[PDB]
Amino acid sequence: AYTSHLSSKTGLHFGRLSLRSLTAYAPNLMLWGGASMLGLFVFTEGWPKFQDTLYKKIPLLGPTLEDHTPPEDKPN
Amino acid sequence: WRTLVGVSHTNEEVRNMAEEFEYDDEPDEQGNPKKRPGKLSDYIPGPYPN
Repeated sequence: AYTSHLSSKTGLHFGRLSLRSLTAYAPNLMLWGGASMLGLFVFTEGWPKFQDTLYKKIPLLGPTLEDHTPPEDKPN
Repeated sequence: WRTLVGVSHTNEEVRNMAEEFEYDDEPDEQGNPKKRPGKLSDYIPGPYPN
């Protein structure tokens, strides 16, 4: 057998990036999105609206965030 | 008075204690000044006017 040519064709690129790199970067990019969303969760936890929507819907750790001091003792 | 609730007295007790003092309210339709019983936002009054 003798090969006089190449069986090769140019892939898809935009100069800086190509899909060769992005098909390998995509699972770690989704993991970085998950890590950044967890960082947003921990840095915006003292927020009361996010506290009552998400951070009290957590099953076991949820009711530890509530302090139900009675309405007989609050100035406002 | 609002710092006093939840510390030494309750909210009803401080609201009943704040009524015994009079405070300067902004004047009414005619212009002459009025007095009002105190609410929880006003400060504890001193015994001497100056």
